[PDB]
Amino acid sequence: DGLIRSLVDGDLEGFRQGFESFLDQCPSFLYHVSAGRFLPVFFFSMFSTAHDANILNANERVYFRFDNHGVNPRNGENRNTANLKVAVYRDGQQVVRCYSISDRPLRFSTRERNALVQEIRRQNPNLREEDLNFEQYKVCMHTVFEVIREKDRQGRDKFAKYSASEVHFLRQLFRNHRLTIKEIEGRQLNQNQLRQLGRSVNFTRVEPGQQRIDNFMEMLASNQRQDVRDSLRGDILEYVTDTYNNYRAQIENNIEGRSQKFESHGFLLGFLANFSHRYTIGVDLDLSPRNSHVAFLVRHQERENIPIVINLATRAPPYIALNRARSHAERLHVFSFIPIHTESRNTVCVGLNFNLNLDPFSVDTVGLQQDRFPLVQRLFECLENEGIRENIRDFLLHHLPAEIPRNAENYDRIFDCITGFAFGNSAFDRHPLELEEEDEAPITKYIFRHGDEGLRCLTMVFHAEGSDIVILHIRAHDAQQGAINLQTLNVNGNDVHVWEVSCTLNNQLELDIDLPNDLGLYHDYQNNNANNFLAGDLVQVPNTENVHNTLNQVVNDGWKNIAQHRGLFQEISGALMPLVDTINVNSEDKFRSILHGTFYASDNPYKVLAMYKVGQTYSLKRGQEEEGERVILTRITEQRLDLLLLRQPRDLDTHPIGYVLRLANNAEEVGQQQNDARQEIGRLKKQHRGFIPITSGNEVVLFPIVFNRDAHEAGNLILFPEGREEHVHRLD
Amino acid sequence: PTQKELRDTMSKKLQEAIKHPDPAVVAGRKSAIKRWVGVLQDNFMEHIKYFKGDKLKFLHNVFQDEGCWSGVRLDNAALGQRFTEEKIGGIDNPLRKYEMACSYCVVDKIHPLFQKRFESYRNKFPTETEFGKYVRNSLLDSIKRKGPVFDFWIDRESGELKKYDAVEGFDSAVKFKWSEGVEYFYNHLKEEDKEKKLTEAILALSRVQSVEKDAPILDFCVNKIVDKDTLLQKLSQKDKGVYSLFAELIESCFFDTVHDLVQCKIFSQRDYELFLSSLSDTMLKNPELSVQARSLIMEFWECGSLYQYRKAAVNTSNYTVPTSGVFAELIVNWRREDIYKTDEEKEIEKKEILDMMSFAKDCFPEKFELFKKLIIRDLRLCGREGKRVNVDYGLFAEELFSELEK
Ligand SMILES: [Ca+2]
Repeated sequence: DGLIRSLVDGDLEGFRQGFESFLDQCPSFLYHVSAGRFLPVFFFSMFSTAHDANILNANERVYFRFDNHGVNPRNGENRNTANLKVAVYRDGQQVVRCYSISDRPLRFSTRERNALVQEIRRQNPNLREEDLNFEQYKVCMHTVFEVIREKDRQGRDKFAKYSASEVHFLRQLFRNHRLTIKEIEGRQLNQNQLRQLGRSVNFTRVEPGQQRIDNFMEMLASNQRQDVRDSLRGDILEYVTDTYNNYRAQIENNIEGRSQKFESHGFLLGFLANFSHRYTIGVDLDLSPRNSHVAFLVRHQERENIPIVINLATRAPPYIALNRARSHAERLHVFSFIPIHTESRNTVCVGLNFNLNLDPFSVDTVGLQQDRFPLVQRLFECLENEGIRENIRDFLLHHLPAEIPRNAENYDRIFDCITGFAFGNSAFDRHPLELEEEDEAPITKYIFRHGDEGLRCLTMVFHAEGSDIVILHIRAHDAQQGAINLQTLNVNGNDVHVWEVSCTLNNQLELDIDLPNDLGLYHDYQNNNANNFLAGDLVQVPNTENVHNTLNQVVNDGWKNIAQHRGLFQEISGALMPLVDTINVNSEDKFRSILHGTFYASDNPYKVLAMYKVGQTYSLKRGQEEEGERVILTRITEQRLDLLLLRQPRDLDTHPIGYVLRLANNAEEVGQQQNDARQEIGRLKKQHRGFIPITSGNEVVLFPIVFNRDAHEAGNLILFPEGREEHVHRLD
Repeated sequence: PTQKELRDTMSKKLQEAIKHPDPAVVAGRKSAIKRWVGVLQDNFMEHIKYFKGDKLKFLHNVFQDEGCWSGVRLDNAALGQRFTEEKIGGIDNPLRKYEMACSYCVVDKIHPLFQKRFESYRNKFPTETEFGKYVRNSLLDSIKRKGPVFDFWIDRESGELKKYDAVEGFDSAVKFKWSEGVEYFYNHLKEEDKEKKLTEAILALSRVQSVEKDAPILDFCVNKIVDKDTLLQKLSQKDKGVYSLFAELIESCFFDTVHDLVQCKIFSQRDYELFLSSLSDTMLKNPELSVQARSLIMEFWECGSLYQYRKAAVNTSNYTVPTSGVFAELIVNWRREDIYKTDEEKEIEKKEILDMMSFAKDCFPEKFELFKKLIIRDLRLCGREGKRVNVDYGLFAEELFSELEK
């Protein structure tokens, strides 16, 4: 049964399991349950569309109101949050089931009861007031979500004194936002004020349409892109916009500063959730600032389904929102897990704006773009091209982990990820430079170790043999810093130019790339700056072809061979040991980003993902039933793989490889960190549903990897497990 | 800008070179340019993405050449010759010739063009046999990042030109979605095997997973098949085999091929409706071909065997009409003002829409009042290409409905 069906029937275990399955499908749903009225509008959408989906029958009457929180008693500022009050009553019944939904562990007040009885007796005048028995339920979410059936109470104790909106009303009436519940209860109201307080609380009947939406997801789960496009154009999007507009008054009334963004996405999600029990609907939200993206995939149980990328705009015209959907869909291999679950090359893009009466939506088809960005190649051709510099900027920023906040407190984390990823990409790229003049050139790479041990600045030198030289800088905002000495480079040519490309991560945590400056011919650059040379050593990057060869065997035939993995990291250690004091690996973020860029820059594997969420675990807690009271608590803890490697399907086994990383300060702490990582692999072994849609096989490989910052030789830099084999996890 | 925007900009720039007295040939050749550059996926855009000035004028000279065109389709044999010359029209060739010789199967030039690249790359490096093998592999791995065609021809152990049997080359070209490779190895097949291999390739690519790069291969193989009746009967045995063939051909503007196939129960009711919407979607994407696209729509609309299909396509049910989008896009095209079309053409487009509307009223007169409202809501709720902003296109439908009721 569906979510709303189980909830309306009082099936709390069925609803809990049903809602747990939806949270698997929408792995970021919990991040937004407190953003405005995201959660109340979500459950309202499910209720307001349940009849058209044949979940609820015509004789089941649904009444709802938004119990808006109003003024904050702490500081006097208005809030844009609320509770959702919903009640359901079947015609020939005596039980009225009342549901209070919010993001804090609220009940139906006396006035909400009276208004509800008034509304129910209007629809069925054959009833006496003493015929209606009330069951009260609660759904609250804050890593914990609880479903609750209230006790069987008697008399006036069955309902609360005031709703949230009643408290706001009375605080406005008394011109004092600081009044508590007890202080408000002590003040007297006149007859007019009591009647006003009655009008402020009223329920609206959910009135369904004549259109059935039973088979809407049948059209979105189609393997034909024209079918997905046309169904969205002339059917599905029209229904969603029409249903939202039919309740626009209740959504926009008695609230200021509502998050139209998070309420738009909640309404769309609630529509999709009414189908989550009949289809496998993975949903990827990106509601970070300046981003309003929803991408989802509708599957019956398959790998050839069409991704749908929607951009929900609140004030932008329809064509602008569509372009943002197009732009987001092209880079979907970077931003989303949806390309992992389907082999489709094309996606359907939707720009949507509920606040428009003319062209609220527009649809187009866009092809997925390969995420094979060659950083070193693009660096050489960006010297006089602002467009390529913007591409480079986006390449570094868009590969950051999404769950790392871009605030001032996480500056070092962001700076470690960008420098580590850029280093891993450029130091381990084996390809030569493709020149404009129908030619190629071997590239000798270098990394500079500054004299200042605390200068946040990554400096690298790229020398295309016979062509130009490019110095790359990735500095912090406060990196107050002469010229880089280039005497160690074997340069024999009177036509080599030295270029400098500087990148800065400013206080706003946006990557600003300066205008690339030509510093002159090589010998002129060296003749000058003779007294302007910065203190430090220019270390040459070792040859890395053994890394790519061993990495090719690990991704493919040596998939489950422990020795193949050990040889890979022995080669990585051997390549990094001459550079350990220069690259300065001082955080787990830096170590992860280096390996991320190292795997990305290699032709194998096809995809490498950092901080990939594979799913969640749910720990339940049930209270013993006491006088009809039921309490079910579900605690949720996430499971993320630090690195995930995947092979190109052909045999459709993607050979999934997962690496759990730890950073050790010395050789003594390696044992604790390795044991600590094997415990995290143990918890990862419980996750199964998250591994099925990424591969057609039945097994996944997991390894614990430890970096030792105090190593003196490559044999002790990256530690690999030397008992029973514990790296093959079989799926069911 | 998006990658699709950059390809469309390059396509429009290259289409400036298409000149011909017949305006239908101009439109057909422009769509061929778009396929060459690429629409949803990069095709030759990767090799020309930075081209400006004389580098663009070089491509303009190749595309203005009548010798490079076979009707509205590109002559791959001629292109391989032009793209491997050192100079055309006094302008040096800006393309990497080894890449072009690989793409266009100029097998006479593949190996010597590769030697020049190999030697210049080797000489930049700071056993002589094993090192040369390493340099060769490094060069092939570097170029192949742009596709498997760029290491298909060079043996990695010896450095010699690879020699393929025609069957092996044909299969590999279909696997690579390598249009020019299919045509080359097809010419080297045994005459006894040609009809069979064409059938194998058509059945292999006609699937729900097909992409736009399958369309040129499907167009080539269909037009070489002598017995199209047996091909359609075999193709009808695969799931969505006939749909995938027709759909990809329609979306790549191979209208002449679809026309011949229609003139010659092979698809379902939904497939018929998707043909109409794909044809009208392409109509708005390529307004210079709206005449040919409309004639293909009216052909699907006038087939006597498809009398049942056309009836159900206008049957309003569950607050929707299967063809509401098709009517909407025909009205958008009728009222397009970004291209030039005489008042006679605009009158012919209005009549087409009026006749189709009269068929919907005649088939379900009790439903025609809702049918009119759904078409109006479609024109008011869905933005489309070629549809002017802030203009109530629903009024254009209401004008048409009033004229029908007189
Ligand atoms: Ca419609």
